[PDB]
Amino acid sequence: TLLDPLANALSHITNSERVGKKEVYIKPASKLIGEVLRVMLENGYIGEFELIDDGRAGIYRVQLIGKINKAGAIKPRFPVKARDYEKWEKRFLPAFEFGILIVSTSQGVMTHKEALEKGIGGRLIAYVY
Amino acid sequence: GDPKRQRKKYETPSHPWIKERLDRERVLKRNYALKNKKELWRHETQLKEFRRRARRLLAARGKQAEIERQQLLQRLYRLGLLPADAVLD
Amino acid sequence: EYLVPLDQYLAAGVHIGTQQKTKDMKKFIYRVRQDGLYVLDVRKTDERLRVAGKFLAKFDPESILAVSVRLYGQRPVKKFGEVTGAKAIPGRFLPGTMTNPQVKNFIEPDVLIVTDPRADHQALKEAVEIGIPIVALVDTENFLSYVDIAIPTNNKGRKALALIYWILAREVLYNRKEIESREDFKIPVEDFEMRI
Amino acid sequence: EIAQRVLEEWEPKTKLGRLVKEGQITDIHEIFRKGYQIKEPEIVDVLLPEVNLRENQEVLDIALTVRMTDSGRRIRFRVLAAVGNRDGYVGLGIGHGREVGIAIRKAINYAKMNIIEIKRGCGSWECRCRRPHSIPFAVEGKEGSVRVKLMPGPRGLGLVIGDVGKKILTLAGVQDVWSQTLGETRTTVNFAKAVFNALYNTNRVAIKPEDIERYGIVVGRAM
Amino acid sequence: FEVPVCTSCGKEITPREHATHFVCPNCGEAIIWRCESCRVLSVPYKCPKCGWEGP
RNA sequence: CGCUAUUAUUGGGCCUAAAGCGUCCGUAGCCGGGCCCGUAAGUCCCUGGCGAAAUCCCACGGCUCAACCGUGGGGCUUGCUGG
RNA sequence: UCCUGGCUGUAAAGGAUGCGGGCUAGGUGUCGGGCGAGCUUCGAGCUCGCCCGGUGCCGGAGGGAAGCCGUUAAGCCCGCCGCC
Ligand SMILES: [Zn+2]
Ligand SMILES: [Zn+2]
Ligand SMILES: [Zn+2]
Repeated sequence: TLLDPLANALSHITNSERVGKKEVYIKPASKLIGEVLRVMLENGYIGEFELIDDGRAGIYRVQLIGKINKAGAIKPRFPVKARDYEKWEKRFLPAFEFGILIVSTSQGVMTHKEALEKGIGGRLIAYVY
Repeated sequence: GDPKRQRKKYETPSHPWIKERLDRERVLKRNYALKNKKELWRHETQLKEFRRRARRLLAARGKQAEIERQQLLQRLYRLGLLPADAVLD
Repeated sequence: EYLVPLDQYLAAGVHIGTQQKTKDMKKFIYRVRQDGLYVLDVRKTDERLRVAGKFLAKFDPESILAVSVRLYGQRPVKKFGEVTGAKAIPGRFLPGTMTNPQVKNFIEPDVLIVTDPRADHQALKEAVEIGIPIVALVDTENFLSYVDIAIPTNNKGRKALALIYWILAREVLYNRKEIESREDFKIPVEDFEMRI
Repeated sequence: EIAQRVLEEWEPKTKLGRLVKEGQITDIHEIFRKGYQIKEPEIVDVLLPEVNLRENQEVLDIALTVRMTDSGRRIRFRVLAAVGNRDGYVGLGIGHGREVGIAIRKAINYAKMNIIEIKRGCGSWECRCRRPHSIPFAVEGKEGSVRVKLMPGPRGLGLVIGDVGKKILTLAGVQDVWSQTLGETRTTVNFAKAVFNALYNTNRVAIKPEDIERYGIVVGRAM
Repeated sequence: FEVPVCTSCGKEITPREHATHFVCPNCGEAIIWRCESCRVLSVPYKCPKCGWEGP
């Protein structure tokens, strides 16, 4: 059945972007999805995501602008130390600074660049480029 | 376990009968008066080691990393291959 | 308001479509009859006709090509040509007119007008290969693929086709300023209709 | 000399050729991202005279083929050729005939007619220079069963790829690259086509203005 | 030089795409660029100045 | 050993080329919807005690240079343990 | 070969395609239920459209060595078993 909703959200975004859609809806919402969309908006891959309240959960309305090539979840959520980000970069991204690796830390969800500035590690969840 | 033997300080080509490489090495051997192929490969291996150290040290974080960087550049200056105002690239 | 009286529109039969439908046409479909016939609205026809008139008037005439494989649309296209300087190919559109310079009647225009993007599919493929906009008359059963400007109207009636091409030519001349007022263009719509 | 010779010893047959002859179009880059059709090799002979030197006209493969009849076997020759400028322009073509010269001529003309722009840069973790000596990011291509993946490399690391890819990339102007492949590479036609499509796919990636400076991206010719 | 961009999607035009460009048939002041995928799939477009909302 | 993505975590295949149990029920195991509170076992950071030497990387020095030997900085020891 | 009570556990037992969930144009048929319009010999009747669920034929983008598949994927993602 439904096991992971973040993966579904990201695959839906990927396909809709591939075929040229303007807006997309993400039916089962979650705070992880909210934070990931926040990071994507900060780094300039989407625009103007909004939360809508049906009595079950939240729905997310997202607008697309034409900047995503591929977006996907990372399973399993590998743990990663502050001195091992290069391996996973070379594995998931096509150039030395091209795209973002999204990391969950005990200080919050952020990009691996900020996590390296702060000098901490965590769990890999998603990648975008 | 097994103890360590001493290993060559030069490498051979992957394929021995490629026309481009043959021509290049023939020209070099003739122009520099080298006895045999083994010398060329020794110098090429020196260069390859320098290049590999550069690639590894490039954009790496650590005091030991910057130490190795400065050591490489100073060794090159002393050997006479680069000037005093030179960068890893 | 309307460029031509609604009575004239409806007597020509421009609001009439087929039984089949499509998702691309839900924009223009206004009602469903009780016999399974889908009916169009004429305001969008008028708006798109004005827009297409402006567009085409922004082009030099002889670099304009019109096509109609259907029998009921051959004479209207010929009159559109005679009246706007455009070229017209009613019969068959020999494959290669736009891609093989070795043929005799080799041309390469700036814009294309088709009566039906399905019947006139050979011409639409070749235009896609040269990079020119496409203006097309579309019915309820038509797709809007490889179509840059669309005009909703019946696509099989002699009177409807004659009226639409009459209006198009008149608007083109009006926007080119070859006439000061529309009423300065009294060529009878009955000169466009096919002769029985 | 050659300019005026080729420009006045030829009468065009298309509107692009007419524009190029009268002089409204002067640079090779003005013909690409508009949906024009190219039917005359003289267009490219004019806007790029470097694709007429023998140093830039590599022939990649010759093959013999057969058709059987109630009498016997009718032989035919297939030729795969490539042409290019070594500063960001390359084309690939095929030609069929009954003799090698006919085949080669037709193939070179089709190659001229099929030319593409590519982007170049550095991209690699290990160089991080802003010189267009490689591709700026990794790309993929396919044709038949052949699947090619090109990755950017550092300077001094020359073209770690098969011979056909070596030649195509050398004519396109790339000097350093890593590769990974799958499928039957012993089909020269499909291997070459997959490399060609991988190169074409440098324009299908969406970039941001920062990346341009970060990677030294160059479209077409440089400086 | 500059690389054109599609009006519906924000992706660059490739050097040999079956794309098209034309002047807006309402205002006459903006150039509409359409790519092959959008043309095939019949993706609608909107002028950045007048908002004519065409096909 | 590599070539070999012909053992495939990275990174392979199962309509017709080798390959979906005849079909279903369910035990262990693996995978599991959204919100709030707590704990801190996994997880991340910092610091203490260990993981012999030789072997491996770098620089300087002594045998003509080198191989070799010496001084110093890193690594290795697949990790354990106190806060 | 049929009937009554048992054993055997095999088939081209084939959609030659394991099961669950999410996404990526549609068109036209037919079975069941429901809603809304109209006709009606007033019948559990006839025609048209829409929603849900089944079951077919076509087909764009896309995929594939190709034959072909193509919202009843042989496409992109999240899982588990069996086999080469
Ligand atoms: Zn570089
Ligand atoms: Zn587009
Ligand atoms: Zn406009």
